[PDB]
Amino acid sequence: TTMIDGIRTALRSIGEGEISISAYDTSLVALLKRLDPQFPSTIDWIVQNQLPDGSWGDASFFMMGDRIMSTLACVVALKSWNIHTDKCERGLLFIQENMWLVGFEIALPSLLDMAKDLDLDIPYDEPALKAIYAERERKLAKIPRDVLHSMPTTLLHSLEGMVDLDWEKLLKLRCLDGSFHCSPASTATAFQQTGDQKCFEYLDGIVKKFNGGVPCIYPLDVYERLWAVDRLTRLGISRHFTSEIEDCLDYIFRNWTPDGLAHTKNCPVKDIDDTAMGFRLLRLYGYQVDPCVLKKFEKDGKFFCLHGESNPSSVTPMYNTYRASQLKFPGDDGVLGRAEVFCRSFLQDRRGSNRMKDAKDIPGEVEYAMDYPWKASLPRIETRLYLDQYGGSGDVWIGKVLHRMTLFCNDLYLKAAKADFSNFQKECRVELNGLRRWYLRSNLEKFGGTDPQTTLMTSYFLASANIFEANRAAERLGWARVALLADAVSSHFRRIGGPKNSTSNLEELISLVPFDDAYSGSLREAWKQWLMAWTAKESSQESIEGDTAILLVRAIEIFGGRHVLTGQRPDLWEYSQLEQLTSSICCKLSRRVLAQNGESTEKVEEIDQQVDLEMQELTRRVLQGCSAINRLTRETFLHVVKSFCYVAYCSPETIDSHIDKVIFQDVI
Amino acid sequence: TTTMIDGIRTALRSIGEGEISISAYDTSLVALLKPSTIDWIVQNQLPDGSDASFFMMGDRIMSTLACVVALKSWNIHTDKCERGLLFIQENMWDWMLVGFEIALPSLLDMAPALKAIRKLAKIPRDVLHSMPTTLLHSLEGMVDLDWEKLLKLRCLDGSFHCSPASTATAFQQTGDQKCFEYLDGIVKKFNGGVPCIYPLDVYERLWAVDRLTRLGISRHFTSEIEDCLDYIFRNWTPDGLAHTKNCPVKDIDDTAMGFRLLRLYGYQVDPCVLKKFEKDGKFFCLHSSVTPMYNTYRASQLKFPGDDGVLGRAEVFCRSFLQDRRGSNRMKDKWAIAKDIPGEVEYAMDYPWKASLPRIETRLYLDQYGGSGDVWIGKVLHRMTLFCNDLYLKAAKADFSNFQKECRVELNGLRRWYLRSNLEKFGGTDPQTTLMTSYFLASANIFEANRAAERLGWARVALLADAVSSHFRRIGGPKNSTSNLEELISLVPFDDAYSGSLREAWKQWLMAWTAKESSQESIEGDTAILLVRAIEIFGGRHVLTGQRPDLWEYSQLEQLTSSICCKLSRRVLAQENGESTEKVEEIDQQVDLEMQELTRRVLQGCSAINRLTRETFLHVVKSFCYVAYCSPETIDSHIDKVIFQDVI
Repeated sequence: TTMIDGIRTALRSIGEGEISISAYDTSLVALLKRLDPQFPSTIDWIVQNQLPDGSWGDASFFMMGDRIMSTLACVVALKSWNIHTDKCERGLLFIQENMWLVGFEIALPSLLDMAKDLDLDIPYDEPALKAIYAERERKLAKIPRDVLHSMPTTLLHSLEGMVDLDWEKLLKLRCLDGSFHCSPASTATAFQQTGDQKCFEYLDGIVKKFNGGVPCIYPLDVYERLWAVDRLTRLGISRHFTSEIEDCLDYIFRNWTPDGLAHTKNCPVKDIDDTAMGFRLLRLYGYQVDPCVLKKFEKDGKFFCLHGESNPSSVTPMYNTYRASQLKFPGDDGVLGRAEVFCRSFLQDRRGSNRMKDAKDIPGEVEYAMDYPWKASLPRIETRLYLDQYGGSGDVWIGKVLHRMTLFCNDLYLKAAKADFSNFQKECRVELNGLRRWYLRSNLEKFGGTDPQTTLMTSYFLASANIFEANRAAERLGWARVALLADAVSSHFRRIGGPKNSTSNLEELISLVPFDDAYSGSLREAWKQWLMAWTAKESSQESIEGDTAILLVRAIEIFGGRHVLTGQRPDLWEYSQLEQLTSSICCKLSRRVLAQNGESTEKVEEIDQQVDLEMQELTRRVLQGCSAINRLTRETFLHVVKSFCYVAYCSPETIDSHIDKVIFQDVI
Repeated sequence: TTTMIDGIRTALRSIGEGEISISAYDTSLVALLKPSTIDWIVQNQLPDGSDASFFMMGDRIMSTLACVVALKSWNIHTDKCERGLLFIQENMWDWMLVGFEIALPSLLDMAPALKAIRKLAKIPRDVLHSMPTTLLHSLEGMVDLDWEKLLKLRCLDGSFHCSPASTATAFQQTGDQKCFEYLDGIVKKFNGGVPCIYPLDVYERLWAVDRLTRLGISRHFTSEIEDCLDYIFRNWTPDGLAHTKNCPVKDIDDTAMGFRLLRLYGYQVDPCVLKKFEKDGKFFCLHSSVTPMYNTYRASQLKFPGDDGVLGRAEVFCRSFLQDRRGSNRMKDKWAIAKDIPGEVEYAMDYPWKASLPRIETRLYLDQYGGSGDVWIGKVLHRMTLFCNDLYLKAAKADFSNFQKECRVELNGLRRWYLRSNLEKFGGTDPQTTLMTSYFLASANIFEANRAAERLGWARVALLADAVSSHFRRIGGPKNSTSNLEELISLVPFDDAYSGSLREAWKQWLMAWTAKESSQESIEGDTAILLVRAIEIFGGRHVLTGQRPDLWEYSQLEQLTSSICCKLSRRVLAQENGESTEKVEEIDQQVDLEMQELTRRVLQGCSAINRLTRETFLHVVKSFCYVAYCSPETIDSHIDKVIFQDVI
């Protein structure tokens, strides 16, 4: 409990960003001379963050580009100000011996050229040096200088290595805070070249905000929120921070642009990674968002990361787009349709290859996203897996320096999640152990599977994988119980021929569900209808699965005790229409599992193609958080259907390997 | 409409010392003393010169003559003075007034049918001056009147037994300023003029409540009534109640009314206050007429098993007084004179508490309440404007009509419900009366507008029980049950609240058949439990879990109702097989016992079980009792007269 409050106070205090200080950008800001050093606290930061091998940068992850480039950039500060020559050469040793990332081949050449303007014994004569110094010109050539001055671009992030540019038409391109694409390095060098006080103002605040020392990117108010939400959400503890999450999710909605989302509010250049993350979470949490904001990253069928700079697209952004395409609504622009296909192909061509590199388990995160589309993504399934995939402090981010995200790439995030999940597994085992008794002492295993522990186990598991909450135990057990009766009864009819020869008064049977003073009567009425559905759908070809599901949501709605006001006309329609979809969607599923007869891949792929279709209009009506039906009622429909889909799209082998991994393979 | 209710309501809210009519006689005795009483006497004097619409021989004279010994003795407006002096000079010739043979011959003295008026010689002087007595009410015509020890006998108001008449002459003989204080107050309080007795704060209250309750409209004034019923509890004395708080001499008429109503509204009251009025096995009025014995008798019906025996003797005695007078026109009252005096008594004497249904009692009473017609016998004819009202009847006959109208509509809902549900296939041969009778019992008790859920649910649920029970008789028992009978309750309309526990209660009632079969015990006990359980589901009342004696007191109410109804369904069975009235009435007294203990637990107005829950127990059983103690011919007379004989 203390931990939840820990994450809460961290989220309530959300802001510009929790980022690690970058050694390179801090010393490059140290290089700015008094307006009459200008930030002696940049230097005061520098002296202390020296690693024992005499080097700099990220300590916990050793990277060549990072330890070298961060180390020397601190050196070019200490010696060019002729102070602390003790550590200055002590780290000059590190550079010499280990001489054998973003903007690396642009900021490093201007940093050696800057190393020449001082004296510093460093192997410039490196065979590795010529290969990346050649790419200096291999890129400064494909960049059109007259285009770098016309529209804000990703290049403006590396102006320390840029030579002889028109600042008259460049200051027109900065971010809203005055920064040059949010690099303090690019703004320091832009200030050495022009004294724009709004371009200074970005810099001083960044050092004031950190009491010395400055990161490699700022601010990142959007990226951080979006990703902190997705992370808490996947970890299953999102329910604890509902006001805080909906607090900053609002912020993302406020700053939605028709051109997409950037990593910060005040960056005019947008990227697909942030837009897809934003689009998914905004739609997932019930906001009105239009996916057409994506066609800004489509150029002739292909999907890049920036609007124009057709760079090679990385792996993580395509994952995040693929996920956003999974919340496809039928009324949406086709761009989301095209996006799904492209991103699936991108990640499939790469799945069978270790070319999944960009974080702890990025292939596992991706296998899931591809093997379990939305219709079959049960939140506890994803969450159990995600505990074994979330990197914690292990995740590192590739910027100008190696940097880390304090707020959402946290170790407290895991300790909290694995706690809340263990208590779920504990509450789950006691839950079913109580269920097993209930099943047996009812002469109820005589009906059902030829191994009723298996028909019980999956029937309880589905309900708990979806309605997993602490207190919602009333509903969960109700779902499991009613499910078992329905399975039992369907089994009895299947090997007897129908209610035609129902010798018994099997209406009763609900009295196997314990009497609640508010629950029992209405549950009798719903169960009566499921029976009445059998005798009518009996001597025909329509399946009953549609009505089995419809009964379920009816009970789950009786437990948990919310009713649908029926005087209001649109309240009636939205409910009555949700039932139609669930009745229709589960009936089509039961037709696919019959064609798996077992022949015609062409025919099965037709049924799948249209179930996905009807699922979209359901997913729309369930998430559309303005609809006149209670969000919990809407979730109840989504829960039942997803579980039905889950079952219909999964081998019994895969299904209980999940059961073992979520309920029994204890975390912590 | 409701307009009358608010009118009657504010009348109760502004209750106080009393709203009474002025007596001309007591008003004139202030002529002997002066200041506006004569200003009133002249102003109001009737066209033939002289009470009012009830002309009575005994006192039309002094209503008039005291106007003269006032007018001529101060000699003003002698024009009207003789305009009635002609009237008296001509009409000079068991229905008599109080203090007459002492207050009239002394009224003669200031100036042949009268020649008869020796009675003031049966009075003991030594007791008249030692302890207060009712003689202090009429002291104006007395010789040998030693005042030193009489002021020791006055009321707290300063009055002599609360009569201004005995108080004026007591002032000519002593200028006592605390006795003036009473007289001064009374004439200020009526802005001229004075009644023949004052104040009446207790009597007026006790009686205004009794009237609104019997008229069935008490429910409208629950806050209004318990406001002035509190006043009675506050002024309860261990020696009884007088007609005012500040009268040290107590009477049974007030004490019985106070005791009955107080215990009735759940106040804790002890009946031993009566034995102050038992004198050698007999029950006089002071420490006897008919109307007070009635008011006693009813008070005696609220006997709890723990009470002083004085209620035991009270019931037995007063029954004898009203029977020996039953077939006789000796139902005349010497205190008052009233519209339907035997009807009030006939009922109260034929139907005890166990069978006293509120809607029946209310219906009969609407035709018995005299309104302005009733007049009360004191020194003069006087009336109670507030409590002997004509508006009381107009309003009461009103919402009772609203009840008959609302009853008739539900009946059609029940008939349709009954017919379209195939339940007439059994339930005797003539279910149209099996229906009517069952709806009546529910409506005779739970008659409110807004309690309609319960009323219909009761009747519906009872109807099923008759249906199954008759069917069980016709086939030989639950031994051989051919059918699925749990499913009949789905014939009751399906509420999301009711119909789940309503099934459970019904399932349980059936189980009583299969366990109480193979036995001799009857099932009426469980049918009665079955009803009340249903009525509680419809009314949506639960028992607070945790408080232990709530559970206990509930479980005991079920015990008592089960016992009473089992015992009940044997008096009506052994009196089928005519087993001698002495043998059957051995059970009849033994039912009276458990009924008391139930009536205790219902009116024990403080246990943590809801008042409505307890009333539900009284309601079901009272209705079970009614059937057992009523000829079926009588019951149809009630139903026709309660629902179908439209008032107004």
